[PDB]
Formats: sequence, C-alpha cells, structure tokens
Amino acid sequence: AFGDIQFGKYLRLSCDTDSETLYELLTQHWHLKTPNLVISV
Amino acid sequence: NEDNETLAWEGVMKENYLVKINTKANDNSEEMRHRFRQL
Amino acid sequence: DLVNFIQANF
Amino acid sequence: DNTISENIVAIGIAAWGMVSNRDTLFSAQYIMLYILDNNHTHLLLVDNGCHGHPTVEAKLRNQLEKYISERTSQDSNYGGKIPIVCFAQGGGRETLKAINTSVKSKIPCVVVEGSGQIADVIASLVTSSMVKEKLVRFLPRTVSRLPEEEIESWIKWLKEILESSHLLTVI
Repeated sequence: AFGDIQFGKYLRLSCDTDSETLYELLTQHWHLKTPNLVISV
Repeated sequence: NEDNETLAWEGVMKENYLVKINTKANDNSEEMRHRFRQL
Repeated sequence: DLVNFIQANF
Repeated sequence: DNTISENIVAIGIAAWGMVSNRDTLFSAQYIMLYILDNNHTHLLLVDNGCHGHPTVEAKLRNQLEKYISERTSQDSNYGGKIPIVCFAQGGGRETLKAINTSVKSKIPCVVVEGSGQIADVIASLVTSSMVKEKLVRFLPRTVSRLPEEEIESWIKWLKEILESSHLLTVI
C-alpha cells in the first residue's frame, strides 16, 4: 500500500503496470512535465 | 528549524567559497603541464 | 480523487 | 542543498524486496534488506519479487525511459521528442545491463565520465583480446570473482556497447 512517508510521497508500481498510464497519472496529479531528464546508473 | 535552515544555507555558501578558492589556484597557472606530460 | 487514482493504479 | 538555496524533480526507482523495512497504509510516516534514501521527492517500488536480492526494477525503468522517448513536445525546442541522457559513471553487471538496454533504443545517447570503473574501460576502448586485456587491468578483484562464462558475457556486452559508437560520448 502506498504511503506519503515523511522524515515526499512514494507509491509502489507493479512490474506489469503500464508505463503510459502511470506516467499520465504522475503528470496530471503530482507535477508538470519535464522538458529534459537524465537517468543515472 | 529556521536557525538550522539558515546555518545549512551558510554552509552551502561556505562550500561554494571553498570550491571557488580551490579552483582559483588551479586556474592561476597559465601553463598546461598535464597536456605536455600526456604528449 | 488522488486516493481513487492510486487504488486504480494498484 | 539546491532546494535550500522550479523545484528539482528526483525519482528513485527500486525493488520492494530490497527494502529493509516495509510500511503499509491514510498517510504513514516513519523515521529511519537495503536502506533507501529519504531525500528524493518521488520514489517507486517494483512488485516483481519479495525478499529477493536481484533487482527487477531495471526492466520497468527501461520501459518508462523508452516510453518517454516516444512522446510529443511542441513547446519544447526539440523535434517533438523529449531529449534523454544516460549517465553510467559506475561499473558493474547492473550498469552494463542498463547501458545495453538503453543503447538498444536510439534516443538514449549515453554519456560517461572518467572515474575508475568498467565505464572507464569502455571509454578507453573507444578486438576481443584487447577488450579482455583492458577489462583484466580494470578491476583485479572483480575479474577474479567473475566466473569464466561471466567474463565472456561481460566481454560480449562490452563489444556490443562498443559496436555503436555513434550514440556514446565520454568526458
């Protein structure tokens, strides 16, 4: 179950969850879209 | 809280000043001896 | 709402 | 530090099993088998395995990045797509798997630095015998621990990464 841990908010995403749906929900609910992004490994 | 925030901000400025003074010495030299050694 | 969207995503 | 000084957006993706402590919940807050950072604004947890050391969030991360590559952006200065950049300063099996998955797609033009790691070996490389020799000199403990088949797979992955030098850049 998702929770807004404070000590931001974190929500677990299922491996089978669609990327499009989760991205759309995140953009509509949390904050604006990103003109650029960097992923660090 | 607020005092801690001000102290953290002051520490950030201290880090910036340390970075600046450190790069000043490196930029002072007008010769790139590292490139010559690499060549 | 946000809770409903989270539940649907789950 | 930056936010103390428009807000920065950080998303940390990991696996639920790797998390040492599990909290279930209205809103739930806690104070701090792998620890997790509490500074990132957004966090995501995979639901592939429970209490499993291997991390499976890499596939979901790659899928999300690939979807982001295929997106529309008119107000942006790009040709509709959203630019993507990948950083691989570290080295390891997970890092190389991520590099291969990203480079499989055209958009993820990888950029790497010079820090001591397998990424440094990749930068130096830019045939098989030379790559293996370079890998041996990179990390003695890592190469010694890796089985012979694992070393062969590592060399194959390195060759595959080097096979596409157009999308790779090194500082």
